[PDB]
Amino acid sequence: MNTDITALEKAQYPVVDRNPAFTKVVGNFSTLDYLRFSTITGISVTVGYLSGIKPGIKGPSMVTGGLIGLMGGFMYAYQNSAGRLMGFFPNDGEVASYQKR
Amino acid sequence: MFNLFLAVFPEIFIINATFILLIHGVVFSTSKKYDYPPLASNVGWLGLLSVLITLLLLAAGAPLLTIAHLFWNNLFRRDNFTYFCQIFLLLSTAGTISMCFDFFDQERFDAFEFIVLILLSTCGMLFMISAYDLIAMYLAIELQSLCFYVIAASKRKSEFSTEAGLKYLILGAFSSGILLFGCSMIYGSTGATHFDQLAKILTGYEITGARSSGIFMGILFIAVGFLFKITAVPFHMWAPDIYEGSPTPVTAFLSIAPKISIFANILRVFIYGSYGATLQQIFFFCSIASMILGALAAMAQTKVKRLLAYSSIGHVGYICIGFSCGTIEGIQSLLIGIFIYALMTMDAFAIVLALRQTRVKYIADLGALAKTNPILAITFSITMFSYAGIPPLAGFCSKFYLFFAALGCGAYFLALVGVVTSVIGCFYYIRLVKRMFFDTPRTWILYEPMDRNKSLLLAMTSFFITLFLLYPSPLFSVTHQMALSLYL
Amino acid sequence: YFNLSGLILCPVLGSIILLFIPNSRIRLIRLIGLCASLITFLYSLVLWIQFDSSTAKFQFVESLRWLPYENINFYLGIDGISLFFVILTTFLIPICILVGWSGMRSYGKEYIIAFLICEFLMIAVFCMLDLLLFYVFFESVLIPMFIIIGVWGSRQRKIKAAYQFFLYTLLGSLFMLLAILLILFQTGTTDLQILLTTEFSERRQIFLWIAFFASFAVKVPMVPVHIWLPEAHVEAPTAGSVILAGILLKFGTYGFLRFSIP
Amino acid sequence: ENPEERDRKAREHIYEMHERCKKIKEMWALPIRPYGFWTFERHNAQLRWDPQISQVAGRRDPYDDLLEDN
Amino acid sequence: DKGAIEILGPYGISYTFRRLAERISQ
Amino acid sequence: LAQIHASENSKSFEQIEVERALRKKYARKDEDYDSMLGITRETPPELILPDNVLPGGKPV
Amino acid sequence: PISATMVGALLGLGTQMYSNALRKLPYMRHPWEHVVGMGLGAVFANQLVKWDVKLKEDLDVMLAKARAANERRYF
Amino acid sequence: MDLIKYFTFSMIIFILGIWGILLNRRNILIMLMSIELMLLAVNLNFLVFSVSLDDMMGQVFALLVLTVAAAESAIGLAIFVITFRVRGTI
Amino acid sequence: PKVSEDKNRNYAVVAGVVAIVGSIGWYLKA
Amino acid sequence: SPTGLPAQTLIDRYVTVGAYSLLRSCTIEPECIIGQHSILMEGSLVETRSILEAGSVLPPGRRIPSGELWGGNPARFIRTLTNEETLEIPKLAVAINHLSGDYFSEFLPYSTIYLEVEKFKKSLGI
Amino acid sequence: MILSVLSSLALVSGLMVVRAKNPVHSVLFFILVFCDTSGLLLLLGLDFFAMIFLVVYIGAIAVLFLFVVMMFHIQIALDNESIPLLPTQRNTTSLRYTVYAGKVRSWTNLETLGNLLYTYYFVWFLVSSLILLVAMIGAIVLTMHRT
Ligand SMILES: CCCCCCCCCCC(CCCCCCCCCC)(CO[C@H]1O[C@@H](CO)[C@H](O[C@@H]2O[C@@H](CO)[C@H](O)[C@@H](O)[C@@H]2O)[C@@H](O)[C@@H]1O)CO[C@H]1O[C@@H](CO)[C@H](O[C@@H]2O[C@@H](CO)[C@H](O)[C@@H](O)[C@@H]2O)[C@@H](O)[C@H]1O
Ligand SMILES: CCCCC/C=C/C/C=C\C/C=C/C/C=C/CCCC(=O)O[C@H](COC(=O)CCCCCCCCCCCCCCCCC)COP(=O)(O)O[C@H]1[C@H](O)[C@H](O)[C@@H](O)[C@H](O)[C@H]1O
Ligand SMILES: CCCCCCCCCCCCCCCCCC(=O)O[C@@H](COC(=O)CCCCCCCCCCCCCCC)COP(=O)(O)OCC[N+](C)(C)C
Ligand SMILES: CCCCCCCCCCCCCCCCCCCC(=O)O[C@H](COC(=O)CCCCCCCCCCCCCC)COP(=O)(O)OCCN
Repeated sequence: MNTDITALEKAQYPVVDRNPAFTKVVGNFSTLDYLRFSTITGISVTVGYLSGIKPGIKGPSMVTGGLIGLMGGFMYAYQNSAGRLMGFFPNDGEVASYQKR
Repeated sequence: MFNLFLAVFPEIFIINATFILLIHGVVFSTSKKYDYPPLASNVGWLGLLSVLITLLLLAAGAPLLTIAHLFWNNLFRRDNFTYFCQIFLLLSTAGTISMCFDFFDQERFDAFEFIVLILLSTCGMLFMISAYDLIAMYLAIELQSLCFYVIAASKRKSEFSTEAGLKYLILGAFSSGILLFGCSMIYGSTGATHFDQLAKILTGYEITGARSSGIFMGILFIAVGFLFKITAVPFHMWAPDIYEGSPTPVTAFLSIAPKISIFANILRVFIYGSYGATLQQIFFFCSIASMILGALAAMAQTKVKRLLAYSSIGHVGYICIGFSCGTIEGIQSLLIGIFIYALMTMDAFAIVLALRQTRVKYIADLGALAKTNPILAITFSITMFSYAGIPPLAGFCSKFYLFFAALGCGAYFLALVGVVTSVIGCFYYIRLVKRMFFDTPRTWILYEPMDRNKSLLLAMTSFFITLFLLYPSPLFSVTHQMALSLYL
Repeated sequence: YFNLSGLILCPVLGSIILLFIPNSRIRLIRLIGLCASLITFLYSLVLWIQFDSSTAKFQFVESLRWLPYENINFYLGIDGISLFFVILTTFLIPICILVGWSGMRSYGKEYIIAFLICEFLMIAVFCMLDLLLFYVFFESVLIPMFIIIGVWGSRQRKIKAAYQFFLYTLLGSLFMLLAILLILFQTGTTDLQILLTTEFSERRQIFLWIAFFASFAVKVPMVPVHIWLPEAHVEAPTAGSVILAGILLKFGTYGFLRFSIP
Repeated sequence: ENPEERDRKAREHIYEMHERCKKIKEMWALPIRPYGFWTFERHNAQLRWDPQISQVAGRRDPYDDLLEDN
Repeated sequence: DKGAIEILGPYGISYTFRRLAERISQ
Repeated sequence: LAQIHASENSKSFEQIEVERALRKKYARKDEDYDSMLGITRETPPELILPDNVLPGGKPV
Repeated sequence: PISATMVGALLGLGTQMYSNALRKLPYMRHPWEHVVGMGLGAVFANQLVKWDVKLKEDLDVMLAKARAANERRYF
Repeated sequence: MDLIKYFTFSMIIFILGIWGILLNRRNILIMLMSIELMLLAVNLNFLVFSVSLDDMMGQVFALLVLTVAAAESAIGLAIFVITFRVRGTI
Repeated sequence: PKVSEDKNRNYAVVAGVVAIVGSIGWYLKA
Repeated sequence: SPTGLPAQTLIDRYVTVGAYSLLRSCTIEPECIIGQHSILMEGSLVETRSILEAGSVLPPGRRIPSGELWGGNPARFIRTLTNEETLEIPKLAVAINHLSGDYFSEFLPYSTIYLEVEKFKKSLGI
Repeated sequence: MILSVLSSLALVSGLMVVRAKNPVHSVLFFILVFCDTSGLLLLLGLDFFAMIFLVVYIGAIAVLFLFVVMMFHIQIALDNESIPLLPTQRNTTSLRYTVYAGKVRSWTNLETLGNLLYTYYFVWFLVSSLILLVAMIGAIVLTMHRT
């Protein structure tokens, strides 16, 4: 199927590898991305544990909240990394890494 | 290929989270180890968390909303207007979910499918705001309509809830049929369903040579259907009955969320459907009639929820004033009014739900509230005055700027009707404040204190209402930015 | 340096402090309210001292943005006309507090808080140089006075008098607001210094003057709308009558002096 | 207050307020529909997508496939 | 005051809204 | 009547917590959801008083 | 002067004590969440100002584009 | 002239559906079958227009509106079933 | 008795500590 | 109750019950003052805006008319309350409420006695 | 001819639906309405849509309505857009140009629809899926009484 990745609003930062692959975006995760991933996951796990005590299911609610948090945090980190690579977010480190490449 | 879906993570996340919540609830509600736990509060908290996470996904990814716009062109169109409308919609949904937590415990509403259906309706409205086609708009409208029909009759044993659900479904299906006939008549006359094509084909021939009967009829039918959706008179067939019979946490959501998305659709229809200013006349008459009927009907109400319904109708007319005057400063007034009305409605429904634990039904029930809870009476009086439009409060700014927009286009008749309706509304709003503070009833009704969620929501909204005039710049800035982005 | 900001913030702090004080401590509430009123009065007296009496330009001007494009903004300034009104409206409040000293155990904190909010809203009325915000603080006084008339009335008639006063004030208010809107649309701003240098067409002067007269004549009763003043005056606490007769009847005259006549 | 500074501030305020007033009136003069908004790039998306999907089966000229053999 | 000004005022005859708001049930 | 007071004033800490949890769990009821689930939640015997202290000996 | 940090902190403390009052509890029921509310209010006020500046800049850019589009009508 | 007849038939079906919703306010079942008649008329409009204009945007829409009509039938009949149980009458 | 026995509650404590530390780092690193 | 009315002991708003008062199935209407050593037996009604003198006893089924002062061991009519007394009746309840609120701030939500229990247990092992 | 009778019968059936005493007869005529609409669609060449109307309308919705009516109570109760062409076809029929290029490889109404229903407009397809899921969920919560 024919696809197009061009965006209506152009990128305001240098663009490296305009259409990155999934594996490369995942391999571009920085310390901040892992921090926000872990923060979202931990918040979700804690909310699930606290909310499930009254019904009586702490572990099941913990796991459900953990799944929600993992999915949300991973997609947030992927969004940030892809935006940085594609030039929509400040890619201070990306240009430094891929210039010497 | 995976990066083309960067434009739909906020919707993919909420869909998948709703699926996970449904699986969790159905697996553990029908369980023997845990003795069939009533996990409605658990699912509610996890749904609120999911709403907050998709808000984080949507708000942070602002530059990425236009990504792959050519690929997604025929499906939906995302822009600055859609971004802010969707963020506001998620905020309102989160507020409603926060309010309805106490409903699940004191009244023992153990059905977790309520939260799942709310999340699905939220997904439908997210797809509604970004819808740039007649097909997508209709499908999203139907999805949210079904999600609301199901939850309107959630109280199966209640006589009011079943009748309210039946009337809501019949009215909504009839309105959907009218709107859908209008869409068919437009498609059969122009051959196009996309909004860009339907704008290019109608912007030139502004009834300059002749009036296309098919196009005019389709536009009129779409306008009539949308007017049924927002319940603007004489298309308010059963709206007060639906609001009264519906559960109070349900009534809170239908009074806010279905209006933001439908108004977004009406705006994205005005961007192309301005055929000879036909809708401007229809919305002119509808707004005048809505203000007049709401003002004259809310004075003959003794129940709190019917008065809230008629207040909603009157504010819908006040907002449609902005539709009647097509200008950047008219659409901006419309959006400011929508925002302020949504916040006031959330405040009022949180107050009502706070008193609903003691089964409040009549205005006379809240008679000695100034003695038992002398701060809740102050908060409710502030909300009522904000509805009235007293200058110092935040409700005055919306009516002020709407009247300014109305006078800008030169419609002096709208201003006089708005002024008279404002006087009548202020009278029947201060009537409630009279009951709380000035009357001395023989028998008092003592209410139990509310929980933390509604207390925080009331505190934040009351600080917003009183102190909005001091710093109103961000709202005006974002509203002016949204109004301009509707075309460029 | 004594400016108009501190004079307006003093009643604000006075009302905020009493807002979070337990009602059992009746002595502390009265002392703090009286002290705040006296400090505001002394602040006004100091503002009199540094008042230049040789310039027609507005003095002690302060600005705060209201609209994002600076179209309308909080412009505060005093002249030789509104200085004594500010001094009087800050002097009357401590007297009103002292009137209800003995019986304050029954009214509570909401009495002094209402009077302090009244003072805060009336100081800004005489200091505003923006036509629209002069209306915002012009008709914000209704809520505190509505509460004062209704909650602490004498007999059961307090409901009727409050309704009559509120209804007449609304009828004047919105008909003046329409004129303010028409001026804003045509002129482009609502600044008094700009509205006093704009040549209005002869036809529009009569309509705008009549619309302004509609709101002001109610608050300075001429003849046909003087039927709310006696009932509101009689059905009011002793201190409440002082506010209605001492200040609230000076809004119409000041409104005529400041906006209509120029 | 210094008499010179007060008068200078008053005159500057009047002057800048008049300029801002003119700017805001011209702002209000803007029409809701800009001059030829269909000419904008955001409103011209079918002109760039259809050429990319021009050769897809279901959109081809009937004589197109008869000549793609050679 | 008590007569023409009141009857033509806000409550002598302007209280017909009670005879007007209650009719909205139609 | 003295018997229920005697049986209530001599409970241990562990029994008091369990009874408080049960009392909270069965304070409010939802017959609709129970019927939809096909279950019938019944009040535990720890929250049932003997019929000899009820106003007229109410078994149901 | 009046900075966003102090007005935010005051608003956070006020909303915390307002929530406590609305539930018939003492004003300073839980002292730690008062500090939490002060911090959140300060953060929200600072973020609101930072967002307002950018919002005004974007509005100026959009209005410049609209005026440029309108001005071309005269050619 | 065949497009005129195809449009007139569906317009009459739509009018009959509206009449059934209006006239049969006492009965609930007729108020559902009339809605289904209206949906049928609109689907016929979309299909006829798609064939007339030689465009596939009416057939896709007819297929997608079939789902909405069926789901509305399901929800409406469930609501009616629970409605009769409570009040014991229609 | 120097052992916390509830495994599920221990994991919640670990998750809360991780969330607090990550939030602090997020507010500091960016 | 002997009168046939429900025997729930119900006390309405702004009711001051003096010390050493024995209430049994009595119903007290709002804004009443009950004196010390007062005994209200089964099915006795105290009408609103009335004051019962200290040390007064009323047998079952007796009623105190509204707006009157009653006292004595076989409680009898004394006089009729004036307006000032029947309007200061709720002010006494408000003052006692203020005193109770003053007492209310001396106690935290949780006591610290469990630490003493733990210390006592440690002194004996576990 | 065939169009006129196939429309007249459907009009009469719909009129009987909206004006029927016994709801069973109303549902039976409600079936005939779609029975005629399927033939009308077949006259347009939309063979797939007529078969789906038989499958869906009078195969699932009509059966459901019949179930609800029966076991429950059986209780009692032009010149502007497209100006029409006058009958001048003796010469017009001869003026019929056929392009053989579009007939060498012709798609059916089924595969023509499926070519773009699942790839170029798949989001609407998933939205209809979500609507069906909403109907499934709402069927239980409204109507469910176990044991
Ligand atoms: C409801 C309470 C009512 C209180 C309002 C009255 C009290 C007055 C204080 C209002 C207040 C806080 C807003 C409170 C928010 C409410 C809380 C919300 C809920 C919280 C729980 C904003 O007030 C100022 O904000 C300015 C915006 O910058 C605006 O000036 C206009 O801007 C142009 C636009 O571009 C216009 O074009 C132009 O015409 C005006 O120049 C004006 O709004 C006003 O001057 C105080 O100012 C605070 O923000 C800024 C100063 O700017 C300060 O830090 C700044 O940071 C960088 C800028 O990001 C700068 O680089 C940096 O240099 C600077 O140091 C702060 O230290 C503090 O001083
Ligand atoms: C005097 C100067 C200082 C002065 C300042 C002193 C500061 C003291 C230092 C840190 C203060 C920490 C504040 C953080 C507080 C968070 C809220 C406490 C959360 C908490 O209930 O605890 C855990 C929960 O577990 C987590 O789900 C989430 C809990 C994760 C967070 C717990 C991690 C705490 C470790 C903190 C690091 C300590 C490092 C050493 C600190 C001491 C310094 C030596 C216990 O669960 P639980 O099932 O037995 O019971 C809970 C509990 O009863 C209530 O929340 C509910 O009623 C109930 O439903 C149930 O949820
Ligand atoms: C992978 C794709 C998504 C797959 C699922 C999709 C559908 C969603 C379904 C969600 C609902 C079911 C979720 C799993 C339910 C089973 C939960 C579980 O495995 O834990 C068990 C038991 O397993 C455990 O050991 C606890 C595991 C929870 C703690 C695990 C660490 C937290 C993980 C959250 C973040 C990671 C996400 C989950 C791993 C991917 C629950 O513990 P308890 O039975 O209460 O403990 C027994 C003791 N006592 C009854 C006395 C309390
Ligand atoms: C805007 C004008 C300016 C206003 C001032 C703003 C100042 C900044 C905000 C200051 C907030 C200060 C609050 C102090 C922190 C206390 C938070 C503790 C809450 C908590 O512990 O979690 C449980 C409840 O969660 C909760 O209580 C969470 C409640 C959240 C409600 C709203 C959720 C977000 C909705 C989106 C925004 C609202 C709509 C806006 C459009 C408590 O549990 P418990 O022990 O009390 O017992 C069970 C009750 N459930």
